[PDB]
Amino acid sequence: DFYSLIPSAPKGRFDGIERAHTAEDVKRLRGSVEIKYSLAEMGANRLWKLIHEEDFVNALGALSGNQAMQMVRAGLKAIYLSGWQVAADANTASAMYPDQSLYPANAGPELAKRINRTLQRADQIETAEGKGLSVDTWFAPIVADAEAGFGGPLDAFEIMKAYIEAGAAGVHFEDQLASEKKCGHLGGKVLIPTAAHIRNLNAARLAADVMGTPTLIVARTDAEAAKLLTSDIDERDQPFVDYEAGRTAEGFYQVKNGIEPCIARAIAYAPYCDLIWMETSKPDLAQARRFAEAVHKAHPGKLLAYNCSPSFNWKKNLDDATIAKFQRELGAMGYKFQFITLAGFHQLNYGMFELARGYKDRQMAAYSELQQAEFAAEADGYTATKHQREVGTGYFDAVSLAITGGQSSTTAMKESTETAQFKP
Amino acid sequence: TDFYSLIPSAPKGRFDGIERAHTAEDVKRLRGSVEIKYSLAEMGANRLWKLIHEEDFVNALGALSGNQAMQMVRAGLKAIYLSGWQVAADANTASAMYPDQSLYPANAGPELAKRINRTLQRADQIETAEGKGLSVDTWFAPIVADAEAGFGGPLDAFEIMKAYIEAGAAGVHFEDQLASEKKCGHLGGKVLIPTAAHIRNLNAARLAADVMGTPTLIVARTDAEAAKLLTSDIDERDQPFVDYEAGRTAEGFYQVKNGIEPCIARAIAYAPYCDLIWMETSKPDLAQARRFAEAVHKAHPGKLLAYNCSPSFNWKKNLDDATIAKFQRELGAMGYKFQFITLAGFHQLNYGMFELARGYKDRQMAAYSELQQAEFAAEADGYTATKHQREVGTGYFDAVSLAITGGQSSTTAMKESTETAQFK
Amino acid sequence: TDFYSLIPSAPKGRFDGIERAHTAEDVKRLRGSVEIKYSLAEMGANRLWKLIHEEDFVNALGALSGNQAMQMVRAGLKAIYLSGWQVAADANTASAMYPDQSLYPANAGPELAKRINRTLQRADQIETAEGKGLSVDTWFAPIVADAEAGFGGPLDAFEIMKAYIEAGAAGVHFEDQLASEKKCGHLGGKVLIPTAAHIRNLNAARLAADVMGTPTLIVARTDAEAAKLLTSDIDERDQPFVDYEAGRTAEGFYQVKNGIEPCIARAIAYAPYCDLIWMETSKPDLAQARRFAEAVHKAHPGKLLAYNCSPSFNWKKNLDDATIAKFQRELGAMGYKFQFITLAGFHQLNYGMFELARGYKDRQMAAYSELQQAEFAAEADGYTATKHQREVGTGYFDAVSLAITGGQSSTTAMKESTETAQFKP
Amino acid sequence: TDFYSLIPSAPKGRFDGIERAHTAEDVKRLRGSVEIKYSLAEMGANRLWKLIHEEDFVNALGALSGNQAMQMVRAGLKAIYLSGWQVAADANTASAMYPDQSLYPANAGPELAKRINRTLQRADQIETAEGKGLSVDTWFAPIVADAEAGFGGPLDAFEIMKAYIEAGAAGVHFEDQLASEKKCGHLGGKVLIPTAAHIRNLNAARLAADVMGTPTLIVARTDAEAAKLLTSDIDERDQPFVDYEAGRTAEGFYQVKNGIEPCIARAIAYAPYCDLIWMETSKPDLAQARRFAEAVHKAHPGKLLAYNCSPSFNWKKNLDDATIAKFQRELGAMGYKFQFITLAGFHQLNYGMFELARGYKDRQMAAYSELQQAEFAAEADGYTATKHQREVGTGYFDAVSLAITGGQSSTTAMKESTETAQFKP
Ligand SMILES: */C=C(/CC(=O)O)C(=O)O
Ligand SMILES: */C=C(/CC(=O)O)C(=O)O
Ligand SMILES: */C=C(/CC(=O)O)C(=O)O
Ligand SMILES: */C=C(/CC(=O)O)C(=O)O
Ligand SMILES: [Mg+2]
Ligand SMILES: [Mg+2]
Ligand SMILES: [Mg+2]
Ligand SMILES: [Mg+2]
Repeated sequence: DFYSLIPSAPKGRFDGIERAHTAEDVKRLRGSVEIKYSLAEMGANRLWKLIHEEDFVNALGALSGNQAMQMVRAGLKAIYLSGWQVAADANTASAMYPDQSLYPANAGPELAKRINRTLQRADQIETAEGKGLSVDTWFAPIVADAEAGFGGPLDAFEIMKAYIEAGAAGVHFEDQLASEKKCGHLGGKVLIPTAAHIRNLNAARLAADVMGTPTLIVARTDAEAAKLLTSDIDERDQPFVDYEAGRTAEGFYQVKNGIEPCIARAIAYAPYCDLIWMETSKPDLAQARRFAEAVHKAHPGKLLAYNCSPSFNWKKNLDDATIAKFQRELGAMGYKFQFITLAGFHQLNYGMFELARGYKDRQMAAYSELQQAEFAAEADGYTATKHQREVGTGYFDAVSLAITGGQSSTTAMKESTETAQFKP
Repeated sequence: TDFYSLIPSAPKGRFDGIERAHTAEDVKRLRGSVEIKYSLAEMGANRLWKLIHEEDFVNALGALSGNQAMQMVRAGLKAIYLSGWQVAADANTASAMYPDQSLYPANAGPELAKRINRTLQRADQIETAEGKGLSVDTWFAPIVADAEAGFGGPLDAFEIMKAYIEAGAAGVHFEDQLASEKKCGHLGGKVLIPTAAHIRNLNAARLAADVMGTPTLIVARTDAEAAKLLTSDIDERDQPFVDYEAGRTAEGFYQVKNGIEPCIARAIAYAPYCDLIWMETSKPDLAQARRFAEAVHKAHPGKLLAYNCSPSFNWKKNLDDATIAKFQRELGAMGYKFQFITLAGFHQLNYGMFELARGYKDRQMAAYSELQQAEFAAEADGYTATKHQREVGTGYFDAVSLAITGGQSSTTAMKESTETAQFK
Repeated sequence: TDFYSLIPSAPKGRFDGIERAHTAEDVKRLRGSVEIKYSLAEMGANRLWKLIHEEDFVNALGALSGNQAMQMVRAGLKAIYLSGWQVAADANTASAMYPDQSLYPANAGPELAKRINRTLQRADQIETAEGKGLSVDTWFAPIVADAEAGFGGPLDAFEIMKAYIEAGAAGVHFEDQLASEKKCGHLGGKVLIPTAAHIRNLNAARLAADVMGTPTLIVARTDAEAAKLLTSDIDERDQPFVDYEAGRTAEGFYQVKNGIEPCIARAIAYAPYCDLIWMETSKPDLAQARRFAEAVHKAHPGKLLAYNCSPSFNWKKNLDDATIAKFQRELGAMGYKFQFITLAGFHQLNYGMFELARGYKDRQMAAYSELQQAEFAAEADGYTATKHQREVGTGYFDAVSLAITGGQSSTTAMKESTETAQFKP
Repeated sequence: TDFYSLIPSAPKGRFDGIERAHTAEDVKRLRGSVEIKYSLAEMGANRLWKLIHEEDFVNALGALSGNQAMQMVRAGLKAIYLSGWQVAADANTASAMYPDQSLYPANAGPELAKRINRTLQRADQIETAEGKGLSVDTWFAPIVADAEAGFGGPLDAFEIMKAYIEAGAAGVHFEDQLASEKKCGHLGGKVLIPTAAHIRNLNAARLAADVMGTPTLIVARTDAEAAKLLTSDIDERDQPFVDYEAGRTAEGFYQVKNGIEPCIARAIAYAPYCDLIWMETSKPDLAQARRFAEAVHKAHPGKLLAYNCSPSFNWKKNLDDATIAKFQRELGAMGYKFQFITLAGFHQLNYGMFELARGYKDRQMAAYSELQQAEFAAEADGYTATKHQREVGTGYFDAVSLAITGGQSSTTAMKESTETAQFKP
């Protein structure tokens, strides 16, 4: 069966999960040798534990390894990897793009590798200091964006494998047309048929199976706002097609949007994913409850995911008490993975704009204020004021000393200004 | 033929007082047979040259991403600093976190310079397409970039200089450390190379700029204020600082008397082979900065200087508020025309995300809404990234799509976006 | 109102007969506020334009590495072909071996074009420093490169076009396949997009060249000879070929009647929006090539055409030796002015190393010495890489070192090399 | 106390005779808190360890691409060599052509090792999915890879070792040259580092493997046969070879008496800290190879040695045909159990494409059809790449598509391909 093919999968991991392929297909397609993907195994099993043990798992979108390291240091238990942020400031074309699948398909997995490598160094630093870790683990699970798979089922298969090699714990795929892909909160989205998205989800599961990892799959539907559909071939989509409207010049069908096609698609996708996610136009607890209840009528207890999107104007949509309870209330509905997709972008850009403005106005006064804020945050667990230790200078000092039997004349920390000027 | 005919964009006087070990005919022999233009490198170098002569001083912050650089320019800063320390920490081509020891691959700095220029390019495209003029003097603020110790010998310095020119950097700095033992200026264990050996690296950088045909600026850095080791006493200019009583180390290094005296001697020896001179210092000391400038200007009147306002200093520990507030202005009057906070982008990024993540853990969406409200508040001072879809170019690419389709595209993004509906 | 003023290096008449969906004011609006030069793209596009109008025909081989391209130029070929199939096989930015289905990341083709131009650049630097003139007309032979199906929609085609221009490509080809189901021209299971949709891709590529300011050539390819599937019948130009009795597939694809007739129709529709037209074919057939050329020229007299001399054909199975020998010459006379063997680099690389490895297993150094002697024997025909230290620039970087050091370096490489000692004539 | 528990896949006796500067507690302190497996590195190192103790000798060729490595394995070679010279020439992460002087970025060699393993993985997937067993003993032939002079100091050697292990290399070689003046072994101007300094690099590499938990092989290389310069005389083991009367060069280098004697002394000093020892030589000379082996074996009986069968030698100028034919066999009996032609991939690629391009210029499709017919004729000896669609995995991805769709995909590629139609047996 499939548990034999995925040895690290915990008991019950695939309860309720259907597959288009067989276990014999997996053995036929996985090659003749066992290659381990340790960070993917550990991350997927830790993510599986967390979303079932916590009241909910909340995360922020990280655009760099350092951002992810501070998220874990502050006590967050998972990391979100946003394709929007990859497009904006962290992709393999070295360009700034809007969120339209314009960057090359390897960019997401390359960012996941960067994040895991930073977490790996943070763990090496603390392990070498010999006083225990300052966190439960540095290897918080990464839930990562595979957009619409960058093409067809074989493209979804490849990006899933790439994320697994990079050490991602879960990967999400959405029912948009890859050639017209959009941020969930932009106009002009085009859906693919329900069956076509199920093929991408099955492609992602086959990839995890042939890699031997229990990687989580998140199915996302964009049907709340999308008014276009590539094809009406699937009888499940036809009730929503406005036939009197005719097709667009591109050949797209026009559909009725809203929660109703999201519920239908979510229920159809449920056997083929581990969590379900519906993009929404507004942060709306009542709408979130309606979606959860409808999904759970067909699929009791199904795990759900919710994008707490910065594309919403929060204090305009909601009062303060609702903002404060929002994630707790979603958690009780069954949204066990909640994430702020663009948080890293907004933090990075705001923080540097304000520092640069203060620097232009007051020069070193502005920077000393940041440094003093850093000092004040050390009581709350912040450590990066001592930047030489933070990036591993002490760790590599210890590597050098082990190589040289203690005798190297060129170690870094002893006579550093960090040691001299940042003493506790 | 002289060097001005080989570098067509060089302004009058660009090379006054500059000496070269090679000839103009060497440059013709070594540059290939076809003219290749490096437009951004030309523009940046000439803008940097004008700025450092006309401004009281040019101050910059170290940027670790294109978005950080974009906000620096938007806030009104006139130049961008590219720190090799930050490349090592969070932005290199080995996708690892490193201490500042030249551990990452030699292409990483130039790759980051290219990312920065690409983000600025898109920022300029967005505003140009909107048709209301630029909100900045120029988006292409000159980049002064870190080439460390050249990543080997003179040929390696030659190659990294060319790579930075291709990436569009305006100025590049090289230091007199041993590449195999390179350190951050404020770490211990630095090893100097002979004065003559660093002059070879600087000549290699100048030959690279000459054969690329660009008036790229060269900054010569000396680490002799703190370095206590030297690879070889072969150069008679270094022998007066060698502690021959101490004998050599187990690795064969000579021990040297460090401090401002060997910095002054090396700076005066380097001066004809660079455009700015930089001495790393252990403390932010205006009296020491004045003594260095006065000594250099005795031998080379009017020589432009650079100064590292390093986060490796504990600023309030060394200086009172009045001295911090006047620090850069007083340095500028001494001749320090380029001043930069090397690790500013690292500290801003890590502090900001630690504090957001900590608040998010404790209070979930209340913490994010506080950030969003701060962003809205900053718009009166020029911040724009709250509208993140515009910021990354969604409106620009909407305009591209409309030009392609003669106006008939059914799938543009901004019109029905939540940004348009919720961020007025 | 003039595009020539937006493209300073375009020669007189470059855009005769070329239509654009966008205006010159659109270009000015979308190109940013500063002029960035793309010198190798300018030089290559203009050299390619001259070549295809002055030579009887320009033939090329698919190069999968800079070294392959260098030897092509050294041997006297005037252009270089960059194959996406070979990128997928052995030279892509996912570091994987892929079949030809647009599975690799969209930057891989431009990155290979940059590698090729960098190798040619070093070859030119070596000979320029030696001071005895070049051994070729130019090292910077124009590169015609594969943008497959644009890797998505028109904006993706726009982006890969810009990337190829930055990398210094001279011409770029785009095909009317669905990128999510893209195939090699000679595989089954190809899915066409509507005629109008491919015209949008071609216009996006022209807009990219325009905003970059370069007269880069655009090649339009149709896969309609063999493709039996089509995403949508929305375009009335495609409806005459839709098999409505067969119905749609489970994916919703329309089934179409493939062959020469839809190729001719699509080619004539694409012609105002490209510089060369190319139809993939199932066999190397001179008669079919003439029929396609004649039909296109009935609508667009003198239109430049391109032809894939594909290794996916079994050549001696299809043709006798006399027809093989005259094949490219006859095509050139019909108007096929750019002809290319797509997978030549793959077959040369894999055949050559299989045979060397087999001989090495059998006979060890005897097999390698046979290669080295063959290299020596080819020097009379212009081969130089036997002296591999010179070939990769060791002498050039010696000259760099000597200019840096005033002539007095203890660590120059060539003087005491075994190359200088053992490879003298 | 024990290193075998830290390296779980290490076979019994793997570290016999091996000394370490560091302790087992150092490894535990420096390796992080989680077990990460490096499966290809384990399998390759253990297979290479087996091969060099069971074969008469293991011979290899330098591969510059995954496709080259795939054909080496298909032809029956049992290991793959990865040359930094070839990385510099045509396969590095700066996308430039370089002479062999450590000019490219330090990640380039490991990136090529990853490419090679990925191609081999696809080859194995193809044959596994076809269900008829493999056509080779294994597709995962061990890779022995070039780490040059470590790209800096001991910490740089530590990092490049880890990168090769992540990429799945089986063994890695490090040489006693100054990284800032690094040369190909057969160029002039080499500069040695002190004996103690190279031992520190070797120890850094072993610490890297220890913390990664892999039994990766380490090859120590000495360049003292031709190097006439030395950075420092601080090590008393080097002082007997320093020409003190000559003084230091202008750069501060000591001048040394080169030849076999400093190679023997350095090799004997390096032996506890590596698994194989390699001395670069100026000529392919069996007598010098025997003198070196006999002297190393007087101090370290049974020590395994490596030998570069370099294309930088003019083989027929140095040696008669009989000596060429027995060369590797004779070296094997002396203890040279890993033998490799460093630049074989460069010479095969460049010679093959020059001769193809020359014939194409002269005779167009006749030249290519000759290659294709040669390919057909090589199929009886096991060549398969004439069917290029199968070779790169098109049939494998067809099977993936059919598994995803339960047999229903309309867009599979092989059934109606020209390969199936025109390349039938
Ligand atoms: C752009 C979306 C996120 C996504 O991944 O679609 C948003 O606005 O949060
Ligand atoms: C590490 C230095 C900067 C540098 O580039 O050396 C510092 O502490 O500012
Ligand atoms: C795979 C084709 C080439 C192409 O680019 O489609 C062939 O067989 O030549
Ligand atoms: C350049 C050498 C090989 C090496 O790796 O040094 C040769 O000529 O074989
Ligand atoms: Mg996304
Ligand atoms: Mg630095
Ligand atoms: Mg192709
Ligand atoms: Mg080498």
